[PDB]
Amino acid sequence: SIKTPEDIEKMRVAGRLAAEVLEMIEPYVKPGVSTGELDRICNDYIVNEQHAVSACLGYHGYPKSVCISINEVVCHGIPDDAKLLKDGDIVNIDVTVIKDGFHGDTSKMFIVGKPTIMGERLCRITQESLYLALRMVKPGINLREIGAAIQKFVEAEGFSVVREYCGHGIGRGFHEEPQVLHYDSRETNVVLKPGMTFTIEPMVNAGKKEIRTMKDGWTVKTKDRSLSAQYEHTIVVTDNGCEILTLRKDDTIPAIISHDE
Ligand SMILES: CCCC[C@H](N)P(=O)(O)O
Ligand SMILES: [Mn+2]
Ligand SMILES: [Mn+2]
Ligand code: NA
Repeated sequence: SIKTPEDIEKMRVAGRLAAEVLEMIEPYVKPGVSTGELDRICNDYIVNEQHAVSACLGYHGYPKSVCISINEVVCHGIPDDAKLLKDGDIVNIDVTVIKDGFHGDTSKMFIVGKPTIMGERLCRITQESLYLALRMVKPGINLREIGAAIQKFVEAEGFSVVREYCGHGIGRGFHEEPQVLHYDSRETNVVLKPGMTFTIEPMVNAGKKEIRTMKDGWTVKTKDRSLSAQYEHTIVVTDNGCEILTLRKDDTIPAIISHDE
């Protein structure tokens, strides 16, 4: 759908809160901490301080407040008090908050302790694939072109793109039309228009693109157990570009990307 200025302002607030959770949890992602603990810290912050609520909790039965995925886990990892972080781990924390009826969805990678060279490389390329997509967003561009650009870049840098999970429209609903694929698909044909709000959240594997879903029905892993990274931002298409609603202080791209001269 097409969001109104009123809707957009509310999404700015929800997006900002979601981003602030990631900025807050940052210093706690250390060797020795459990993902279950990281989840409690995030949830307490969201409920007690932001006076908001996690959109993940209860969604199709999801048991926790945030998704935390480690190394070969592609996405939707479930926080667990028994799972401790250790040196070298690459960790994605995916946050989705609901405030004033609107959603804000974002995630970023964190490397624990001493980084591994390929670990740093994978995360770097993944974030750049997101940035590349974001600098492309403007009315007139087709989602298929965006997905094609992401895939071309990722593959050009020696990695693979996960096909089964994608970005999505977002607003008063967690997942709304359209689907935002991170690769070139014949199924995709959507011309962007101002007012559309959606996410871009490429999942990149160091090895092959194939994945597998665990018995819990949530945890997704790379079929070859290679590392997988992901970054996500929620945006709104503007008259001549886009505006990132979940920008953080550490992002190396501005909130508003305009294509004017
Ligand atoms: C708890 C369900 C997972 C929802 C994730 N934020 P996404 O749909 O962006 O992977
Ligand atoms: Mn997400
Ligand atoms: Mn999402
Ligand atoms: Na991973």
